Amino acid sequence: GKEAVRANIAAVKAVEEALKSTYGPRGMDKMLVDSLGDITITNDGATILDKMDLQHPAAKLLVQIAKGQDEETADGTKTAVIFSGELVKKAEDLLYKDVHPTIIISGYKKAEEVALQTIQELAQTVSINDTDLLRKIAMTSLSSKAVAGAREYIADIVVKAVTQVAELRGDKWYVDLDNIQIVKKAGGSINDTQLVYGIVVDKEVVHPGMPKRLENAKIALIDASLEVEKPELDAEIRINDPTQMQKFLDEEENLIKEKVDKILATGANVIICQKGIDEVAQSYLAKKGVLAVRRAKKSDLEKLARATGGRVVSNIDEISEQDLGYASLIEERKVGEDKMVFVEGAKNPKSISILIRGGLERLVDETERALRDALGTVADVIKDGRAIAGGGAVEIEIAKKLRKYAPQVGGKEQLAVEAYANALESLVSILIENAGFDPIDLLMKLRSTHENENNKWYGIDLYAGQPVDMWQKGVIEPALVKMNAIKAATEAATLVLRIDDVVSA
Amino acid sequence: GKEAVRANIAAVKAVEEALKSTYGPRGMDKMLVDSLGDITITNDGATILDKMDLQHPAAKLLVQIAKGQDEETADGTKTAVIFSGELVKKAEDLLYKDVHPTIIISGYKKAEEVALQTIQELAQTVSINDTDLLRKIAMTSLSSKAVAGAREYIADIVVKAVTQVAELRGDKWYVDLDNIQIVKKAGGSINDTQLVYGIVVDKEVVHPGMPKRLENAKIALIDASLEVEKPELDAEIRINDPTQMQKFLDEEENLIKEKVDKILATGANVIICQKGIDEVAQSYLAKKGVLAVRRAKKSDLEKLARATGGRVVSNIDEISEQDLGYASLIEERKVGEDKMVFVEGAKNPKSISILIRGGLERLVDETERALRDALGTVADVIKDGRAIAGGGAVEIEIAKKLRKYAPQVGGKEQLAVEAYANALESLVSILIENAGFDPIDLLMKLRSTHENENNKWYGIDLYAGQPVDMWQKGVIEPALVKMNAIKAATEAATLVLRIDDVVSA
Ligand SMILES: Nc1ncnc2c1ncn2[C@@H]1O[C@H](COP(=O)(O)OP(=O)(O)O)[C@@H](O)[C@H]1O
Ligand SMILES: Nc1ncnc2c1ncn2[C@@H]1O[C@H](COP(=O)(O)OP(=O)(O)O)[C@@H](O)[C@H]1O
Repeated sequence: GKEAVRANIAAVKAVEEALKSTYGPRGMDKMLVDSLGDITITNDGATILDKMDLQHPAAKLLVQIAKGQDEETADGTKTAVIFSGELVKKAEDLLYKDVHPTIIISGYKKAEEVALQTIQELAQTVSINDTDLLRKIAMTSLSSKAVAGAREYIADIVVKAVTQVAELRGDKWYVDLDNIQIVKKAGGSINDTQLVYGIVVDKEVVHPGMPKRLENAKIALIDASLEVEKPELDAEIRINDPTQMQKFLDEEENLIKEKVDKILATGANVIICQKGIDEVAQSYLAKKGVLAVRRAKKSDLEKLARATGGRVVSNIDEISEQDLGYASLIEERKVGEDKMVFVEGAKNPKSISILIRGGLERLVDETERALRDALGTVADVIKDGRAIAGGGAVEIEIAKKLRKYAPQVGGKEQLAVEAYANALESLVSILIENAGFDPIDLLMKLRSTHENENNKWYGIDLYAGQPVDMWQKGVIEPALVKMNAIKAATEAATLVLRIDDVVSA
Repeated sequence: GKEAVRANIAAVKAVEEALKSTYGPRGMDKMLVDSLGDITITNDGATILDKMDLQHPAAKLLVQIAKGQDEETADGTKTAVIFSGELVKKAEDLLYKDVHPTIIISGYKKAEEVALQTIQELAQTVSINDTDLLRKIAMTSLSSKAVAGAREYIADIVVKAVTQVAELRGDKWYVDLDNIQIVKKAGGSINDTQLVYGIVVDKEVVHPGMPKRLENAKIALIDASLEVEKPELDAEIRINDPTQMQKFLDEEENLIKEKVDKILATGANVIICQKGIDEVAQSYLAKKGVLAVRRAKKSDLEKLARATGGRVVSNIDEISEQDLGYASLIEERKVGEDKMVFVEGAKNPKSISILIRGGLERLVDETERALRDALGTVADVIKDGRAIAGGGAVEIEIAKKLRKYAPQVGGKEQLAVEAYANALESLVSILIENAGFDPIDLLMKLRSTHENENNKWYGIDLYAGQPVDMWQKGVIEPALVKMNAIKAATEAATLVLRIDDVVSA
């Protein structure tokens, strides 16, 4: 009964109160200071919840549904939760009127149904051919984050980056984000960032006496120990004369050269690994004319593996005339400050990376967040093929269309549905609020400007304060992201109500 | 006297107050947070009592009778207890009137008798031939749990799954649930779950160089250590020259190959065990063309043992030309995300398994609960052969029929019986309550609609709020489950009253 159910609700409303002021494209920012001392300020939902530990079960339950939503991009999780808590709020008012929660559930379900198809039988068909459209959908996502200086630059990139990896595995597209690497290093402004048509390794070469530019390379992904073997563990021993010394360090030096020749046995122009490479073994590779790289996060070896059609050598005594990937040109431009290795024109085409350079140690970090989400979302538009105008446009519609529905739904459930609708408009008010305008004023002024059947795409320009056509202003979103959000929010919302009591161990 | 007897009752009523709000098919849900931090919300009685530690003796005594009821399925234990506590409540009112508890006992006994046969001489004869009926009885059980999306899918499965294992050992059916394995792994929705006509092992093959598909296999259930023998415990020793090394690791490697050949001595296409298999022994089995699996819960070896007509090899030096089971086709489809081994078309027909895939790490878990109970109950319908319409239909009947009985029973005992009846209707009110309708209103409106001798199967549709024919709406239950419940509840109920005082050590 009311006992605990109030608590869960409480907790949920609580989570809402944590993002509410950051919703919308011109929302606020929350600050986060690591215990280490480092500060990071943002308005990315995932981060605001990952870095913010909540304890109450209901809450972990809400976020579990929100973050681990139904798809790629992190977008809409912020909606999923806000809208989620709003249903809870507006549902609370129903319990006050004494309507069994089981009813508010059915009410919401039926409302969800309609609310949902109302997006389908309204969404517009977007095809990856139309490149001038995604140019917008991209900004409609990244323009939302801190970094809003010359976004067209980043926006444009994001579009090319995805269309590059896309495929048509049986008239059914499949964009695998893993085919894109993202590396970042301080320096200049964000305009100094660019996309490379191949993998990019952030780690300077091992020795200066090595080829800093190979034509038609044959990469050798060697993952294993490549340094003189400490021989102390194997043996503890004494020594007399210098005659013994020589033959000791000589063959021991020849032991590493063995692994090296056994690898060059495939004849590779370049060889990179993820462990410490001996300094004596460098002079050897240097004299051989090989290009080698020290420790390097396995995280990129893989992305570089299937990007150059090679294998990540497990055991050196097993290397094959094929485990080595091919390329076209390797380089090491000292871009920014440090020097990085490039592997442009790989064997595998659909495989590129992006290089972020925000400038400051932290500004760069959040550019990566925005970019991650930006890419994800764009890929989702393609994987599906439906896209609607964002701006609260779909909210008010889902509302109105819902109000005309309620009347017939039934006795009490009606109230549930009428509610589901009101809670939903609350969504757009919050959006207005953060814009700095009277939420009620514009909401009424907008839901009014939706009488004209030819305004479906009308929303509220958060800079001029007035209803305008969102679509014809470059503001679109994956009709699926803001759709799964609704399924999500309602899932959570009705789930909290389904709960009668909590007993833990 | 009143002294302690109040306490026990108190405790019992207490247990009722813990499930009451979860009774019925549209009941509430209770939340459970493990001390580890993980949360599980449910309305399955067993779980609500297992995960909820009660201390008072009476309570452990009630649940002992309830859980360890009289049969398979966990269903009705929730009834057994609620109804149990209701008799206690309504019996308490009798003590208030000063009627020795010994009398309330006899009262209840005699009422139980009648209440019981009233189900027999009223139940309808169901035969396993009628497959279109169990299609319902299954839903009448699983539709009750959280997972209510496309249940017809699961419901249908459950029916085929049992009829598959059923037997007629001397015109007396015997369904052994153990002949059905249940494996679960996240991924997609629940619609992505299916039943396999043979055992299914959740564990990827041991080596990539092995046959991932054998025609007509001869399984070898080898339960024992299959890895190079650590020789340190056996011996501690020194070493000089490399001549000694070779003959050491060589024969030691040949030691494991021995066990392998001694097993292949039966000539098996596949061999799986429940321990760690050496990596060198893999290269051997790989070169031999055998399909082997690493550690695997003994829990499935057995289900796979008598499912393929083989023995679980205790000692490798004892394997026989028969201890190995036969099959038809083994496979390893990467269904979902990970890869699992299948053993379809085994030697033994009546032996299948079910694969659950709810999607989320927890959603999948409760689908297994619902499914377990769902299977159990269906099997019980067959083992017996009698089934009645659920929906409170039988309650009100057992009531009415009971009221006409009371008058003749006797002086005081009458009140006991009239009570036994009232307490029983309370059962259906609780059911109504959770539906969101006035318990009294409908109960009277329903027990009224039972004047018409042709409505016996009439109950209250918990979605429209009105008496309708439950039977003709696909709502049936094992006339035995809701029968043993009554025996159970009354057992417990009268047992608490039989107690005069508790003295512990
Ligand atoms: N340019 C824009 N003009 C008006 N509304 C916008 C614009 N961009 C996004 N929105 C609205 O903001 C809503 C929420 O997005 P946002 O606040 O960025 O975080 P999230 O996508 O995680 O909810 C979406 O409903 C959306 O249509
Ligand atoms: N579809 C239905 N319509 C009406 N009553 C139902 C339906 N399904 C089950 N019931 C009633 O619910 C009662 C209790 O079942 P339930 O609440 O699921 O848990 P348990 O079986 O453990 O008591 C049974 O008496 C039963 O007939």
